[PDB]
Amino acid sequence: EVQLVESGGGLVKPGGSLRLSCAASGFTFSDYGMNWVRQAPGKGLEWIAYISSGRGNIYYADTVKGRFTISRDNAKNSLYLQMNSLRAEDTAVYYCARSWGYFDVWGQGTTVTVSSASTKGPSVFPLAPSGTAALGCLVKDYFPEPVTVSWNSGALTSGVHTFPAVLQSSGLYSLSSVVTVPSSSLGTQTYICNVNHKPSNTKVDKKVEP
Amino acid sequence: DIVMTQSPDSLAVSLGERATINCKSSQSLLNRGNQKNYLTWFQQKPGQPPKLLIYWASTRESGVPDRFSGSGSGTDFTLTISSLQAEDVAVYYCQNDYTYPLTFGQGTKLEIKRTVAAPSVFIFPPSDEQLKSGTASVVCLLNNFYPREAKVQWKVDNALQSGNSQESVTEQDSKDSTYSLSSTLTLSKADYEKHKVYACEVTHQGLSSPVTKSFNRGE
Repeated sequence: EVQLVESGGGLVKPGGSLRLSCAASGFTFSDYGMNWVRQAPGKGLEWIAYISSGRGNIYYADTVKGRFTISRDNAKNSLYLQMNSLRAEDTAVYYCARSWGYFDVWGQGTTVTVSSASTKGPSVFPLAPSGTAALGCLVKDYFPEPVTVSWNSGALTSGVHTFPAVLQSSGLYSLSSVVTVPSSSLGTQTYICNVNHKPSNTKVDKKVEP
Repeated sequence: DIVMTQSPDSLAVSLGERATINCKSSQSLLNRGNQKNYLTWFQQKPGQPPKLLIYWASTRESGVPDRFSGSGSGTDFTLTISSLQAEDVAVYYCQNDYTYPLTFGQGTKLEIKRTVAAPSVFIFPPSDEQLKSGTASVVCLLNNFYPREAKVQWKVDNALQSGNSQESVTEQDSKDSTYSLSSTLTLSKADYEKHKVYACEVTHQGLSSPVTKSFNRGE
């Protein structure tokens, strides 16, 4: 089976550097042109770098030329992106993509955040319920993105709404996750939101009681 | 650059009906040496890489249902999605594959058009745990409404609030094609404890007049 897997993304300060990697399997890597394509939060796709198979022709988007360099190691079925002189506008999910006149294989992406702000884990607060009731968890003041939220370790999915994170004026993110339930379920069920903030290695389970 | 321009920027189409997304290039995409128009269409859902739908302007990728169809030539291209299904809600992109730099259209958001549905509204006071730390977040939840347009206003002791709230909206629900929305009012703890009535006022096409949910601090 054909697979592409990016790694190396993380938080880095403006002016800093970072190397991304992409490992490939399930096809003859050396026979294909390979690419990096990125997507800033809430924006469209932007192709940024290419390296061909035989001649290794190299093309860059002007936005990264002179700062980013693409390379490949066919013995390791690997593609690299060396990113120097990073700017806030380089914040994005970075995808590895195979091409044959069009991008036909994509990785899941690796996320790069360029900011001077420090990593901070969230505080988790209950949204307590008052024939429909609502309850939830407020996940406040974290950096950088992302946080993930599940309910009852993934067993509760129906009626859940986990909202997109919002950037506060403080430069920290916040989001809420809610669920609607029949009001009679409040006495027969336990509600626990499981919050994970990997950039800070924070894991919290908060029980939500009326 | 070859500049790629999609039309419309967003589109709402009823289940089972036909969706049409247009893409115009600022220059020809026709390869004179193999006669292919190097125009490519992608579908992208949140949290996922884009999925290849059509390449060479009209060739369907393997596994793509035949209800997806690409057409056009020169500088004018069209993606058609017949018999729209809920799984087709996504952002669609066209892309120049002809010459570098490879350029994308700005994307077109396709949603399901369904009947009007008024929200259920809920209000949450801040937790005692949060209050202790110096901050008060008041949350107003709008549940399972359509269309997305809604006005949510905060009133504190009956005075309209400005500048101290932020909203977030979910993607269309897979089962009923509705949206949900949260509005969060943020005050300091000292400020929060100076007021009594906290109200969220919701205006929406599904509601005959605005709906208010409120609580009295300490009650």
